[PDB]
Amino acid sequence: DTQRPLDALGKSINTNVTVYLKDGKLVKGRLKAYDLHMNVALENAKIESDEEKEFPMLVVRGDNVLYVSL
Amino acid sequence: DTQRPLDALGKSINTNVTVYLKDGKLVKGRLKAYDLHMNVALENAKIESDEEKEFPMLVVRGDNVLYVSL
Amino acid sequence: DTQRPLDALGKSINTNVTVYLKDGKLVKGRLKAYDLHMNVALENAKIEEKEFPMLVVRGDNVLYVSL
Amino acid sequence: DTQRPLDALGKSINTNVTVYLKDGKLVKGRLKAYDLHMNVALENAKIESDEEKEFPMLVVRGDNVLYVSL
Amino acid sequence: DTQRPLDALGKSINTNVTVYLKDGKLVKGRLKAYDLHMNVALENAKIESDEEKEFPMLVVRGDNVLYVSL
Amino acid sequence: DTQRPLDALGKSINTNVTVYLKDGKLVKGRLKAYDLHMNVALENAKIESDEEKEFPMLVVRGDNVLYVSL
Amino acid sequence: DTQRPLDALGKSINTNVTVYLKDGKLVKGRLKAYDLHMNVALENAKIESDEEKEFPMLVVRGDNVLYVSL
Ligand SMILES: [Ca+2]
Ligand SMILES: [Ca+2]
Ligand SMILES: [Ca+2]
Ligand SMILES: [Ca+2]
Ligand SMILES: [Ca+2]
Repeated sequence: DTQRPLDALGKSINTNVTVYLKDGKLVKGRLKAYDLHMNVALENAKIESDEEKEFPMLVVRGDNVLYVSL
Repeated sequence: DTQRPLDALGKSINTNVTVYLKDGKLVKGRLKAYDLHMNVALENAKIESDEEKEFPMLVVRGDNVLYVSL
Repeated sequence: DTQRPLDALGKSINTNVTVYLKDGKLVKGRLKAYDLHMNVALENAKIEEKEFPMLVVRGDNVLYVSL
Repeated sequence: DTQRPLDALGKSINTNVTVYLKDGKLVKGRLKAYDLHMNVALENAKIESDEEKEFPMLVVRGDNVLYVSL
Repeated sequence: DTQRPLDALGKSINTNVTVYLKDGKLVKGRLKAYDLHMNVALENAKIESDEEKEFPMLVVRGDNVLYVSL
Repeated sequence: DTQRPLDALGKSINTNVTVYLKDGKLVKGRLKAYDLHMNVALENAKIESDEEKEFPMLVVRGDNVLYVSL
Repeated sequence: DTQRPLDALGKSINTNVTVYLKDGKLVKGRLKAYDLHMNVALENAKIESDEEKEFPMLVVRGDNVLYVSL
């Protein structure tokens, strides 16, 4: 709907999304949940730098978000 | 309406807009949705300085927005 | 009314105003609309050419508005 | 009343005040209106960045305010 | 009451307090009023490092406050 | 539930979590409580900037939170 | 209660706590009051940086708080 841009997050549940953060971080992961604050829960998340690190479950606070690429 | 500046986003649904962000980024895309926080959903979005990177769907958190060119 | 400072924008609708932003930008343009957040819609706007038919400015960026 | 600090602005309506801003600016002008966000309307406003432009009418966003000298 | 920290401000009404600001300023003055945002009204306010800068009445926006010394 | 990202915190009650803060700090501890602001009470908590002290109870203010690793 | 993290502050009333602020300050004193914004009233407070200044009663604005150590 033209007035609910966060509904696009719902269409991406159980896919990999890229959450860009204000501080320049890129957080990629499997979107498990999101709310109207754009808080999100990401499964098996990875931070673009530094790499190698692995996050079974990551809850990202919405206010840190720049944009989400679905 | 002189009291509803965001109604101008409603008249630009499915057009190309440029969202200027507080950090200097320019995001161009087709406006699919917006809410009263100025969250916007941009289809086939593009950010300058990174040309050939393209985002099929970018959900932009309103609090990062400087202004929106319609 | 001494308690409605934003009514000054209502009296400036369809006139040229200058929006000063927190970053030092001066956005000039014709005021079409505003809200209690101080979001504004500016018609035929400039940032001192590069011109914008319609620019919707988010209120939390505003320093002050010259009417 | 001791629970209403912004009533001091009410006692200074139509007098000259100095609005100190977070960024170090000082704005002087005659106080025509204020609200509970500390938004203020200033007539014949001068900013000490230049002492020759008298803005007929300046509306200052309250969240930029450090303090107001009455 | 142990759930109303700002009631301590109430016990300092019409006495001298020091308001520490986020940016490192100290503002001293006689507390006339305060609200739940920690906006405060100060009579005969002085800033510590500007000895001669005197203010008959200063209204301080509370979101600049670090803490208040009573 | 796909609309309740913070329920992942409720499942992590009485387990060890890592709270990443906006300033780069990492706070690690046993999660006893959280709220919809992402305030969290952490028992026997450790700062990686000091991984020797074991604070009996740390209440972290959620507005500082970048993401929590669960 | 697992959804009331600030209740831990209520358990610490009239004991000595240490409030960590975002600017790196540590404020120690006896907790007399708190509220849901994490404003706190600290009696006979001390700041680690300047351990010679007494603060008989300090009201600290919650938005400056990093975490409280109980
Ligand atoms: Ca267009
Ligand atoms: Ca808004
Ligand atoms: Ca306020
Ligand atoms: Ca405002
Ligand atoms: Ca203690």
